[PDB]
Amino acid sequence: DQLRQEAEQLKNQIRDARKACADATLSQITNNIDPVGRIQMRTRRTLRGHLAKIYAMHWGTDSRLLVSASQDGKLIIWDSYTTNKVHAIPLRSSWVMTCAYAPSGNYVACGGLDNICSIYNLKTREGNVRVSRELAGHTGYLSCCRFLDDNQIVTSSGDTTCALWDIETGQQTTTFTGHTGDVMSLSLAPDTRLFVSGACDASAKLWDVREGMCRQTFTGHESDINAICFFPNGNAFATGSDDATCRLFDLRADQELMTYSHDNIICGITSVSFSKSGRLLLAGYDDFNCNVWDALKADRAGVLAGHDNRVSCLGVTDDGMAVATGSWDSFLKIWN
Amino acid sequence: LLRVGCVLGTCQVQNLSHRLWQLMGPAGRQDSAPVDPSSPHSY
Amino acid sequence: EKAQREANKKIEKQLQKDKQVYRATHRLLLLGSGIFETKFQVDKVNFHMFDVGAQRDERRKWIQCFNDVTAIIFVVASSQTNRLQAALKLFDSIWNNKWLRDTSVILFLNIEDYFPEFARYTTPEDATPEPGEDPRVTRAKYFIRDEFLRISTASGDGRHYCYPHFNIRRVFNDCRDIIQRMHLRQYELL
Amino acid sequence: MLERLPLCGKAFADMMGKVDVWKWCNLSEFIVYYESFTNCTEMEANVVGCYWPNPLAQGFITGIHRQFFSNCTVDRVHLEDPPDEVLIPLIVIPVVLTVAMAGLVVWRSKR
Amino acid sequence: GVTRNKIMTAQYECYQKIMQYCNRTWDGWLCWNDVAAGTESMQLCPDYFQDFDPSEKVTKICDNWFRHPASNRTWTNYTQCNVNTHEKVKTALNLFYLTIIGHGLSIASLLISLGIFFYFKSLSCQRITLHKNLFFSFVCNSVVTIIHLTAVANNQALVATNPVSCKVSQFIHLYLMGCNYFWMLCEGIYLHTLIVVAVFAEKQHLMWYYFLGWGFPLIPACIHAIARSLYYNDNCWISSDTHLLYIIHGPICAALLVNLFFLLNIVRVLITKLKVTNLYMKAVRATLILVPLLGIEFVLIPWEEVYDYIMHILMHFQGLLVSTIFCFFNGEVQAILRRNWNQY
Amino acid sequence: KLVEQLKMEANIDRIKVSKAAADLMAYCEAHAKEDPLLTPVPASENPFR
Amino acid sequence: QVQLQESGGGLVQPGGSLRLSCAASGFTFSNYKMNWVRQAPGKGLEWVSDISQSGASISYTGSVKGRFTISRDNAKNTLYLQMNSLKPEDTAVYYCARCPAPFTRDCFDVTSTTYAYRGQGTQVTV
Repeated sequence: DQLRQEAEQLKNQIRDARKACADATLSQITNNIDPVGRIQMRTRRTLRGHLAKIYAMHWGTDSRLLVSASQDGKLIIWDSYTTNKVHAIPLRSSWVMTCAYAPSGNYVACGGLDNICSIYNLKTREGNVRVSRELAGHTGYLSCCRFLDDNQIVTSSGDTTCALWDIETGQQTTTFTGHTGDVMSLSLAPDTRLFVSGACDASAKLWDVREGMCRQTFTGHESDINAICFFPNGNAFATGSDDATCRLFDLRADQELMTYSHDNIICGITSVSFSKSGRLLLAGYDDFNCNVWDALKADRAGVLAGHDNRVSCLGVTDDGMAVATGSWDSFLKIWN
Repeated sequence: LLRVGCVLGTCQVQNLSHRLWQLMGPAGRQDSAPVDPSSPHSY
Repeated sequence: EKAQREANKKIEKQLQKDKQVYRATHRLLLLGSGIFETKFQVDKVNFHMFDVGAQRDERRKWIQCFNDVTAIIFVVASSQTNRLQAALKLFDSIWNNKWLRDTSVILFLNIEDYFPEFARYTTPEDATPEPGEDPRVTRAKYFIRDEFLRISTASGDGRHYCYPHFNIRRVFNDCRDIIQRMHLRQYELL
Repeated sequence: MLERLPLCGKAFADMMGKVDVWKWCNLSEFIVYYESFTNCTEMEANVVGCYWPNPLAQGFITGIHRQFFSNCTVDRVHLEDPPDEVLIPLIVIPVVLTVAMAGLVVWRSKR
Repeated sequence: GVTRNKIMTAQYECYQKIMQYCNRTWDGWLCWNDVAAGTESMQLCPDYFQDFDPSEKVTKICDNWFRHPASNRTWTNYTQCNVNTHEKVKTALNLFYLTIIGHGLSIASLLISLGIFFYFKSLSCQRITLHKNLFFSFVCNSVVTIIHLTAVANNQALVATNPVSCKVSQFIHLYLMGCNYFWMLCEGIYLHTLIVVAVFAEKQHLMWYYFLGWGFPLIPACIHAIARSLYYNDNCWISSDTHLLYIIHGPICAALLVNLFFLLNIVRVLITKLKVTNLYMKAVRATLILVPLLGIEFVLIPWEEVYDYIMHILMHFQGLLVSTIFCFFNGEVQAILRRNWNQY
Repeated sequence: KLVEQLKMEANIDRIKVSKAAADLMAYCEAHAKEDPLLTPVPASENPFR
Repeated sequence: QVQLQESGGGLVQPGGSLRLSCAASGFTFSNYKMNWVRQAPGKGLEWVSDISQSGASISYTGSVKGRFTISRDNAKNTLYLQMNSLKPEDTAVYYCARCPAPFTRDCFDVTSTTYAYRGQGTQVTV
């Protein structure tokens, strides 16, 4: 008859279970550590060449080659050390919203308003970047994609689902359902066996790639979650929402830990990324600014104010040497 | 057919330079020793 | 470092050749598999119109991609779940969005039980009746037109404009007007 | 009444035999003795009421110049305007080329 | 001295060319020719003394040669040469200082604007490219104008050697002046092709603009140089009474005419665009914004000392005006440096 | 079923916030020196200037 | 956790009068815009009324303006809809909608399907 009341009492069960295991907030314990101080990061490189606004970027495993996807219909592979363009990939669909650099460096992926994650080969036998595969099957715009390996890749789309793809066959191996809003971003765990997703329902879900079930669901945000990033230890993650607030969740705790917010910030968060150690929490904002947050004290540690438009994407290298920030001004800035 | 000198507003530097050259020309010149304007003994 | 510089020079010359034809192209968004493309040419001016296909009804996220387009063609079925109020709410949300406050909107408009302000409404002097038009139908047409223009005018923040019309040359002239206004604004004249 | 002129005229002529005979025309050297000759030609005056412009003296001093400084170059500086047929073309052609280049840029604008 | 040296050379050439009713005379200063009966003769005032003004002119009266009473012989009216020379030197020095100060402040503002534009690089576009071109041409023209006004015609001992260096300086000065006003014309042309015409931004080749701004002003400069070397080869070409200057100022006024035509058309388009909805105030606002960019203030006063007063003021403050209007009070640059100065 | 999702979620062995906070603090304090963003890198190991 | 659970609603006489209460929790009620949406049987979602954060800017749909009254009490985080002079066409499931963008004038996707930040609705039969 009415199974919604059972769902509400199960919600009460879950909520009082989380409240029973809440002794002290992360702020109440992180006091013996010294403050991180004023983080003064300066612009080192300004990669020019993109024509339209840049929507996404992804560092390579070498921390030198980075791919950038701008809505002008181009995927430019930059050499951050020399500012040289290694590859310029013209796309069939100019409305790209995400891009992924494979950990092997042999392939690259991108997607957007077209419900297709196109895989481009970079190690051909003749010297030309060609389309190796075009993964189709989604019913919404491609918001984020991340390579599992040279043959597997996970995708998130606006159809409130996520999918695990087999590149060689072009088939969906696993489909992840459960979200009620447009999935905006995903973050692979360091083991690539789990991944979190951020949708437009102020919710975050922890997925199992081999099992295909929703393990945990995290609430606490008030608006659409626009960005998600795993902690370097794989036992926590941060989320960026439209409510002008970043929040840090823990997996084994199943509860929100920290709330990063200030009174003067009334603009939503677009991108989020941790440092190599997770001490600093880099987050891009709707205003033409990037705020550095102390993950253990929730105090703003520094500001990056080089971009002239909204920071659309944020990326930290694997070795934590530099930070790349893409904005709608068709420019990429490498900070250090 | 036209007026004397450069009448346009863009050649104000030319007229000013020529004026400075005419007034402050060769240095070391003498001055008026006798009474010039109202005297009958003015050449 | 030598092959890097040569490949960089090649890529940059290709990017310039692409930039010319990119900035020499008009981009348009049509509202009303994931995306359909339509390219046409008017007076040798390149147009690139995009139609939304196979997308969910929640547009507050993917509509942000069209902030740099020349104009958003908003088609309304002006000819019952009160479709016109829903179209009005959609145009209102588009007009006050912080990312589309500079993007112009080309409004294409293809009894007083849902708008009681229709009885006391008066046909303004700006309303020119088309030839072969009855007073009541023209009054209703301009009534929906001014219902849209009141939302269009109740916002001082933004560079955008609204071009309502009751078909390719109309879009061409509106895009040319938008380009002229943007050039005048870049010179701080308008 | 004014036979005073040869007194210093041929003394000028005698002292003129110092400098080179062909440098008598050279305006750099002999002008010193020329100014001395002017001092002569107006210092013997001022006894009866003579003035500085002496019409009765121009002929004789021109003759004293004729005695020594004949067959000479004039060394004239001339500032001349065009004959009124070369002036206006050199003024018009730049204007026509300016408007033509402006029109050519406006033409290339739409191309 | 050099005064009676000039007088001696004048005596020499006068008795050189004359020896070849009122008759020919020599009043001790100037050589005069024979004039008709009842005719007043004239002679332009010389440069003998530091008290006489050479620009003036002296006269003589015929009738005998107008024997002055109480003198009982010939006399000449040298009054018009030294009555108002002190005031002339006063206004000359004041105008010189005006030009130097104005052009120096113009260089300062234009260099600041150029540094901002070339370092920020976020405003890089064809509009800003032509802006930097116009600013650099302004800088070059004004710098050469200062160096030509101070060294030449003010310290004559430098140009006393009668060299070719002063003539090539005249050539280069006229060339960069033509470049300044032709870059104003190019700014007007680009503004017309963008506002009036439907040309896209970041689409034109801009090579024709470089041509018309730099290479074309050489043609009238070389024409004037050849014409002066052939007919009016005076001392260092510093004279301004010869009509050979219109070879340079001619195309400048034509460029300003075309720029004013573009101003009219673009103000027309702006009024047509703003009439949809007061109009007078913002119309004259846009007009006054575009006036210093197009050099309109030179031809709107076509052709008595207050007029050259204002003429020099505007001609030497135009650089400052364009620099403070298009770079300092510009909303984009304002917001950008306001956002960036929180760093340093 | 949305109810079955809540049943699958309400049957997990949670830990309390104190231990998770200690975990995050220990991971941040045991990897701070190997993070060249908390410390300014001199101009001998930074491949960006 | 946004719940937005609504109270009130029921079978009423034609031309009667009731009021619906929208209990808000899990978000700052003073920072978000509120909306009223209904879904009649056999029809789609329809926007009824809304109110700004301050409570001054007020807009109804034409079929209910002058009849219904939108109001909010930011102290108790509740939204009111004083229903007056009801008609059988008002029979619908009235949902309390809250678009997710705070401090914004644009208010998106409140009348959308599969849309979160909306209550389960209360049946108002009339």
